[PDB]
Amino acid sequence: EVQLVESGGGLAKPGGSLRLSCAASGFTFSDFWMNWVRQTPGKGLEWISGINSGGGYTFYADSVKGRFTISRDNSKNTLSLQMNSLRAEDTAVYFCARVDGDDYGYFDTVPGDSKKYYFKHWGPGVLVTVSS
Amino acid sequence: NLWVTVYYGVPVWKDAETTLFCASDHNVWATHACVPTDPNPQEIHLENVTEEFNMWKNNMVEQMHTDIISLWDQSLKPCVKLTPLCVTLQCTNVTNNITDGELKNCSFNMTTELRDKKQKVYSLFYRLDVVQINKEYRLINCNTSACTQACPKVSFEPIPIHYCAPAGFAILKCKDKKFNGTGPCPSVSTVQCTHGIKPVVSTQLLLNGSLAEEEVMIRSENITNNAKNILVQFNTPVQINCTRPNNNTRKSIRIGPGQAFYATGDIIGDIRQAHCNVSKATWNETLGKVVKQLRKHFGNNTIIRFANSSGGDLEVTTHSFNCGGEFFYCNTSGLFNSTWISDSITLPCRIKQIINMWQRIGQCMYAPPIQGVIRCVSNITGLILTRDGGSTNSTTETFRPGGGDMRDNWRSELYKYKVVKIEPLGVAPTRCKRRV
Amino acid sequence: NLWVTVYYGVPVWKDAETTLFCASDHNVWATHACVPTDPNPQEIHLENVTEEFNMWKNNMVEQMHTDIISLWDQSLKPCVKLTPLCVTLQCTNVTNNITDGELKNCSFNMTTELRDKKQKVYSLFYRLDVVQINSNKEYRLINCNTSACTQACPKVSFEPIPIHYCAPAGFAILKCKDKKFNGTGPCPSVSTVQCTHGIKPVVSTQLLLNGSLAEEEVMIRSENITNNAKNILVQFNTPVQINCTRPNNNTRKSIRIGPGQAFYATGDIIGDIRQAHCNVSKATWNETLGKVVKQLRKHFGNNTIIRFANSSGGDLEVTTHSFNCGGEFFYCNTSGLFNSTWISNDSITLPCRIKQIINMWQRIGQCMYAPPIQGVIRCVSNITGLILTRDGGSTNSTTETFRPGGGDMRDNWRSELYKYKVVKIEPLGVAPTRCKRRV
Amino acid sequence: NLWVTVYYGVPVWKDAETTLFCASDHNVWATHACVPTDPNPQEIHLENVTEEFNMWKNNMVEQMHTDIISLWDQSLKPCVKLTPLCVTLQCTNVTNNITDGELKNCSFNMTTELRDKKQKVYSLFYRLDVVQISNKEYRLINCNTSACTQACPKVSFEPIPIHYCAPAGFAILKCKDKKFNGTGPCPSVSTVQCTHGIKPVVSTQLLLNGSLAEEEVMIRSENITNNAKNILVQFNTPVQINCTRPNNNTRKSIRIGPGQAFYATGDIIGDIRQAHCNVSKATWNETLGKVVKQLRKHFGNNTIIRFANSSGGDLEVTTHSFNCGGEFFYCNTSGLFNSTWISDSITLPCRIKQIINMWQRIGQCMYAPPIQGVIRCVSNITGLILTRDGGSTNSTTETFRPGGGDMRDNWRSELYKYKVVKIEPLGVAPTRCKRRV
Amino acid sequence: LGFLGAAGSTMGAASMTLTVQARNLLLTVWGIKQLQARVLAVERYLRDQQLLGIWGCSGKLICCTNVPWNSSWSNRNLSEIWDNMTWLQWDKEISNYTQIIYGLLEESQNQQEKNEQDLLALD
Amino acid sequence: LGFLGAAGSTMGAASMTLTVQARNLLLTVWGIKQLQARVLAVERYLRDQQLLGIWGCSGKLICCTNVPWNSSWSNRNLSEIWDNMTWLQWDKEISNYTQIIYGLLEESQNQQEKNEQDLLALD
Amino acid sequence: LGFLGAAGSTMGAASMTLTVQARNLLLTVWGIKQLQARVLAVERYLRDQQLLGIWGCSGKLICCTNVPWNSSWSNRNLSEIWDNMTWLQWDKEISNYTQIIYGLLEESQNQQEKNEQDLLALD
Amino acid sequence: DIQMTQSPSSLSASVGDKVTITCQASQSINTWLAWFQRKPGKAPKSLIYKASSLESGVPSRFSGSGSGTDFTLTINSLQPEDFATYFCQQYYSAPYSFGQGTKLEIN
Ligand SMILES: *[C@@H]1O[C@H](CO)[C@@H](O[C@@H]2O[C@H](CO)[C@@H](O[C@@H]3O[C@H](CO[C@H]4O[C@H](CO)[C@@H](O)[C@H](O)[C@@H]4O)[C@@H](O)[C@H](O[C@H]4O[C@H](CO)[C@@H](O)[C@H](O)[C@@H]4O[C@H]4O[C@H](CO)[C@@H](O)[C@H](O)[C@@H]4O)[C@@H]3O)[C@H](O)[C@H]2NC(C)=O)[C@H](O)[C@H]1NC(C)=O
Ligand SMILES: *[C@@H]1O[C@H](CO)[C@@H](O)[C@H](O)[C@H]1NC(C)=O
Ligand SMILES: *[C@@H]1O[C@H](CO)[C@@H](O)[C@H](O)[C@H]1NC(C)=O
Ligand SMILES: *[C@@H]1O[C@H](CO)[C@@H](O)[C@H](O)[C@H]1NC(C)=O
Ligand SMILES: *[C@@H]1O[C@H](CO)[C@@H](O)[C@H](O)[C@H]1NC(C)=O
Repeated sequence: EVQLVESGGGLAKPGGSLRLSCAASGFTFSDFWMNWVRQTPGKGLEWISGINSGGGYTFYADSVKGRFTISRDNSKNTLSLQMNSLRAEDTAVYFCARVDGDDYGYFDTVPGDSKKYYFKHWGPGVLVTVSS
Repeated sequence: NLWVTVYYGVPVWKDAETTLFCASDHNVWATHACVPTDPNPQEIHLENVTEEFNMWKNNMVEQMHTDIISLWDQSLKPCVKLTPLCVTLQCTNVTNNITDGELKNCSFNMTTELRDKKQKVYSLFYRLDVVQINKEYRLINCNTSACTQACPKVSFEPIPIHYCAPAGFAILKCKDKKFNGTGPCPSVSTVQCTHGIKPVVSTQLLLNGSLAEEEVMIRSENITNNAKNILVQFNTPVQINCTRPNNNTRKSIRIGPGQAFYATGDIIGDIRQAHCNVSKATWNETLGKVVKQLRKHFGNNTIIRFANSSGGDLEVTTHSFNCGGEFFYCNTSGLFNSTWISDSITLPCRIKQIINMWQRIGQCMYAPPIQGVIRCVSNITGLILTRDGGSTNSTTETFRPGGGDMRDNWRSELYKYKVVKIEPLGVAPTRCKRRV
Repeated sequence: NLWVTVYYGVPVWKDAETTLFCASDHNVWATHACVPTDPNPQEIHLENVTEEFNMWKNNMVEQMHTDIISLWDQSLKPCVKLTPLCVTLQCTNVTNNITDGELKNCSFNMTTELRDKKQKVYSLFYRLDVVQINSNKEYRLINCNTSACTQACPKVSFEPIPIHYCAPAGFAILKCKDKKFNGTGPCPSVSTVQCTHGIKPVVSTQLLLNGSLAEEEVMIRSENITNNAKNILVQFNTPVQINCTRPNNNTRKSIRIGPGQAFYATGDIIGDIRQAHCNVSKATWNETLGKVVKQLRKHFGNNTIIRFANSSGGDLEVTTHSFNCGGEFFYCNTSGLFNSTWISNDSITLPCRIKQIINMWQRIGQCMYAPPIQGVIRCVSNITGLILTRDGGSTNSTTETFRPGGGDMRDNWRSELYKYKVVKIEPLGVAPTRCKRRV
Repeated sequence: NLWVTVYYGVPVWKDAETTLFCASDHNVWATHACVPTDPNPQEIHLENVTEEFNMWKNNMVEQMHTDIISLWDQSLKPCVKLTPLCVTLQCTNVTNNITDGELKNCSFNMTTELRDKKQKVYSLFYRLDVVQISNKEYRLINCNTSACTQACPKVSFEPIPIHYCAPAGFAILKCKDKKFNGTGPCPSVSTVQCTHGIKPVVSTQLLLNGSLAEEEVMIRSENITNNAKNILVQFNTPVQINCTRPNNNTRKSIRIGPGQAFYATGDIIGDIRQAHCNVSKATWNETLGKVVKQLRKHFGNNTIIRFANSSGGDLEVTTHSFNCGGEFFYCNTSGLFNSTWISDSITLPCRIKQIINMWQRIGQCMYAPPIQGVIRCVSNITGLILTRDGGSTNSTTETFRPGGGDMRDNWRSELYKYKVVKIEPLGVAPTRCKRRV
Repeated sequence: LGFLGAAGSTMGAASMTLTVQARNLLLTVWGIKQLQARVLAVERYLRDQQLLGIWGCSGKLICCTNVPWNSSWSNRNLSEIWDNMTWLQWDKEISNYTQIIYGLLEESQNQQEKNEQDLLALD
Repeated sequence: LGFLGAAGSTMGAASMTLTVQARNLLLTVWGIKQLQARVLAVERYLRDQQLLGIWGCSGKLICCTNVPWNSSWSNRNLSEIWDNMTWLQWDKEISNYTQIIYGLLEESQNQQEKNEQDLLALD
Repeated sequence: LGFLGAAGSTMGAASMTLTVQARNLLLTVWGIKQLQARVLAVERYLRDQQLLGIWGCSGKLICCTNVPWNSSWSNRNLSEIWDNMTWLQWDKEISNYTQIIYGLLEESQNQQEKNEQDLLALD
Repeated sequence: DIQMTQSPSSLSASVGDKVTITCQASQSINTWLAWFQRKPGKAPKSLIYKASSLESGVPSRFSGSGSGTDFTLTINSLQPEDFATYFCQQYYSAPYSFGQGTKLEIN
């Protein structure tokens, strides 16, 4: 069925940069929103990013505003999450998550913005650590 | 001595042009407007009179052309226009149980009942009415004109319409079974209204027409001229079975307030290409009769070949027609493929929604999809062939299906009709002097 | 001995139908185009003439209905179209001196002259003109999902001025002057007239306003009383005055929605908001109902318990008295009138609802937005008839119940065209005589 | 011993009203609907016939005016409307070789063929067609009144002649008498089924391409003592006027939508110069002398006749307008009417305008698309529309200023020779006849 | 009397007032209704005039004909027709017999015209 | 002389061109306008023909009746009418008196009709 | 025989069927054309009737005028013209000489009218 | 932010024993909440959506209930493959929130 696979994780220097990639399969990547969630060891999950099907309306969490940059390539059916100015607490297991439904139907300015979505499909999760 | 005398009401007529009114017994052609036809159409046979007819110079065909175009244009005005539909269409192929790669699945944004809200919908569009703008496509009509969505409540059934001349005019019907198309007719009759003329729209094959009386008839303005289309009329009908087993699903998309756009939702079941079946035995004997009649004009001991269309637009290179609302474009290369000296044929067909009727531009039309499997049976009662010349004719002649305009198509029905203006006034000598 | 002779111009007529043109002394009916009626309408009596009339099979009512619809559509053709008005409305209750929550204050982003920008405007809409789509709340006009219609031109008035129907040459209009003549039957007193009397194209439901008056007594008409599905037309000999009004004192606001197009929105209400009502005298209505029940009893037989009840139910256009005067379309709840039973300075106040978007012709896909008008409305008129409907009644013949009816607008004008009928003049005639031609 | 006798087909007529039908030999002024003209008109002269003509109460001018209105309205219907063009305009003065800074280089976001995609384009608009909303932002004129309709490029504005003919049962009386002042009995009258070729020209303050007089300049008015009524002047000789704009605008085709295109004004090749008109000083001087000579007969001798420019108002009446080539001119004619009379060429500055209201109507604006190449409009003046200003004979000086405000006066100078009448074939007269029983 | 005033009067009394009836036989919605009505009236009048012309009674309100009166149409004499009856019931009783009479009148007029031409030819 | 060419000529000479004067009497908006003008001309011609028809002058351009000419209408001599005055001046002189003449001719033709019918019946 | 049935028959014999031919003289796409055709037929019929009227042959199917036939129009015997030739051939033979005959008929009727007027006036 | 609290943080139960997990919301979120299950090392799987609708293909033993601010998941019988981490996500209003995470261990 639908399967999401990640890569690009690894050791990174504090204050440096890194990039994450998640490949989608089993569904039409150009019709479902994408989101990023991280799980730091010892505490619960914390949502950090999201993007629509068309690549616009990039909305992040206040704790990662500006530093991170979510982007997608519909042609290659892949998602990317550029990281800049990394810190120590950013060490976490990152999961790429696909919303429950498509973006079809009524919409105000961005397809799917008027619909409640939940992360039906999730990726295995890649542990990223930032230490010297 | 002789004196002139005025006679009123003499049976004298002169050729003239007039506007004949329609007559007939929820359809594109106005039915309520046409006056009810007489249940007992009178036909007076005239004896000892021969009239000269001319199918090519007949004004009835031109008037019918203008009336059909006018009715078609006015039939689209009271319903939905697809002007906002021109938008960037993200489209991909349809590979769910398919054997033909034409059909495409397009998604796009559209307006809704509210002006401040949009909607992302999808529709299945054929490759013929979709052109790539660069996985990005757009409609072929966006750079030409905004098509007007055909009314769904009206039917495209070609109901027969009788053309009746007004008072003071009469219609002469040539009953000569061997009419050659032009020239003197030794047997004419006066009729107030013509027979049922079904306005069937087709190219390269005259469907649901009038059959000949004795044998296959070939008519042409100039047999020796290659630029003049050769009309053929069959004495027996060649049954044709056309179908679309796709079983399309219609979905109403609220394009705007009070107006809806009918789109092709999904194709349930195996997708198969549309086609038409024609019995090869009947077609073989029919072509034999046609070549036998052709040899009468082109002489004997000449090989006659039947080849497909040379080239051009899809409307002229393929047998276009309407069947159950859907507009078909069938490739007739399998029929006109043979040479004459001394089981069923399946014709691949394609369907297009965005069409440009009457060979005009700027006034395109969008045929909405029809639910269910489409299937229809027609009678191939004629042909429109085009002959190509050669050096000293090289003892051979090649005929190809001619995609002539609609006047040639409608001329096959009005070949035995002509309008004449009555002239009741007449003066002749007689031996009588008016009393002072 | 006897030879046939031809006579031209004989006084002979035959029943037929034709296109009767208008005649009168801007308006939606476009009365300016009608031919100027003569100041002395000729009317010739026909002694010893009896003709059979039929109000139900009369073609003049159908022709008038078609013509009225065509004129109304033509009148709305050059007016502004409110198609961009379909947007998400942020409505809130107008809790400012109200005694009812039937009015709402909505705000929305409407287009302007320059299509590259929008303007924030607000207007007041009645509860009947908006529907929730899920303390502000999203709303939508009821005609958005059905059909976007135009706005009635303010300069064009809806005053039902009378229009005279005339037949062309070779045709004649037979006016039945015989009093007490019911719906169908021979008329022992016929008179030919070139044009009909001034017929006011009044639009109303369940009651006839500004109509014709009965000659002597209240007249009850129907195809046959035995059929419960056939409407009953009643005509009053003495009319009852009816006074309708809305003391809200509405205000108009012109919004430049586009180049050359303006939307006449409803501004803020000045003063105290009061429900639109309508009054009818108690004594006059009681005596009128007495005459009506007397005639009904005469037709159905004495000792019949006649009862009057309000409308059973259905659409708002048929369950309420629809008005058309001044510019606003009222819907009065007539339950207070038909609330009496009969055996063997006070006034009745009828609550009325005002609706802007209307579908008066019972059609789907074509509506009309009536813009608000300045000042208070004082619509004084008089009732001259009713449209009643009798229920099944079952085998209990001892009592009968009547409720207001509708569903067919032609009945409104049918009460005015019951005296006329068009016929074809047959001037050719043949009769025997002893004369013959001479060679 | 007299009995009445009925005569049919009597040659008697009377004034009446009727709907005359057009006739003529891609034209807004006259379409193919008009029936072909008569190659040999039946100019039948009527001896010993005297009819009371009147050009002011004539209904032919109003009827033809209504007809022209109908043609102009219907001609714009089969082509593109400029309703989405009313948007904010970022205009900047053109300074690439200029004297006259009246042109504005505007830019805006126009919708392309696809509804979901925009297009940034630029077009040159005259300052008369734009109005400030910020000093950088502008808006096209008439956007707050109606959506102008772009003129169909297929149809031209060339005034082809129009032959007005009366229907069956009616007749048209042509006043052949010379020196006819437009009112009163006409000693020489001739009947004709179709009027002469009337050029449907539109102009203000001066008449162009009209019919010249017979022997001398003619002054016509309801009554000279009233100033509220205009004065129509007809010249005996034509006064050649040359008009042209040195700038050859470039046409840019911008696809506003599916099957719709907006012809914007592109960059000007070479230097930019103001449009103008020329009129020979000698011809205009002698023409004004003849006009003054004719006016002296009506106002008496030893009177000072003065000429002054228009008083004031909108540009439609205060300037002289043309309709030729495609561009709508508005020329300041103050250089012509700047002289006084006791007892090499004149150059008239001119302006161009695209958004116009020809018939002075409200809500029926039109956009004139630009035309390629330098346009030359050579024509000749054949009349004037003057207005007199004065008081209770305070001084022996009468001042005349050009006028307008009524487009029918333009055709009034051409239809003054005709008058439609209704034939009355029935007649009765006494005779010594009696039917035998 | 006026238009249709003699409808109830007897046939004899109604024969003197045939001229008034003869004289009386001749925005966009009202425009087309008026034009259509005028055209219909003109066509009806012309049809009646042509029918009278082909019978030899053109320009005559009352005319005699050489077509004998067949008793099959009505077994009644002039006493109760011209003195105790109106034109209305008379037409009702002859609703269908008019076509045969019309045909007879047509053939009689044509034969009479040919005979008159021949008679003029001998002289 | 041509159509309407004898307007200025005397009555004696103008009566010679009655045939020419009588023979010359016969987008969607423009189409309706043309149809209105055509039907108007047809209606005028048919009204004139109907007036002549009701009178005893159907099908005759020059026709004299039995209605006496009252001196009130005009006491002028015939020589100074037919050989000195034109038809136009004559129309402007008795323009208001035409209605009375029309009515007198109407009753006269009706009386002649009934007289002819009675004379043919007594045969 | 029906409408135009005697078209192929020779002249004279077809003259007995003139009435059958004479009786036959009388959305928006099918409406405006119908109205136009009706009005066209009306004007054609009225033009024919006007020609017959000016020639003094109003209401006469077989009219005989006192105009001398010119042999230059057709050099053939009367018997051959009637018994061995049709009306179509006859129209085709004199298709160009009809205008002069029409004008001659008009002037002759005018002369007849003035002669009749003088005869009644002098008597 | 609409913080979410899940309890108990850990629970030990035997095979076939009923298990109940509850989680509250700091503000009313009506019923827009979905539950999940993350096995050790594998990606999470959706179990309940709309807080009451059962996800297609998941066994019928899982059941969700609750409304407003309090929601709860019930397991009628703990099967040998049911031990894993469970989460509860709120999606009534962004930003999304998740529970602290509860692990079920065999007794
Ligand atoms: C219904 O309407 C919505 C709008 O309401 C519409 O969504 C829009 O879709 C279009 C494409 O159809 C999007 O256009 C793209 O815009 C970006 C702008 O850059 C954004 O992203 C970058 C990187 O994330 C950010 O840095 C930046 O700040 C912006 O957020 C362009 O970069 C895209 O360029 C692509 O197309 C070019 C065509 O020439 C290519 O040359 C170019 O290489 C790009 O292609 C690749 O790049 C994208 C990013 O990697 C990738 O997503 C592409 O698939 C491809 O691999 C392009 O112009 C627009 O942003 C959308 N807007 C919103 C608000 O979502 C829906 O598409 C419409 N519905 C339908 C059915 O069409
Ligand atoms: C018959 O038609 C042919 C053309 O198809 C033509 O060449 C021939 O002359 C015609 N014969 C006639 C008119 O008798
Ligand atoms: C007119 O255009 C041509 C080229 O199109 C250019 O050579 C010429 O300079 C232009 N005219 C002027 C006056 O600049
Ligand atoms: C003839 O007329 C007389 C009246 O004079 C009447 O009594 C008789 O019945 C009539 N007979 C017929 C056969 O009509
Ligand atoms: C006009 O009047 C003169 C006066 O002598 C006369 O001779 C002439 O005949 C009249 N008519 C015409 C048409 O010239």
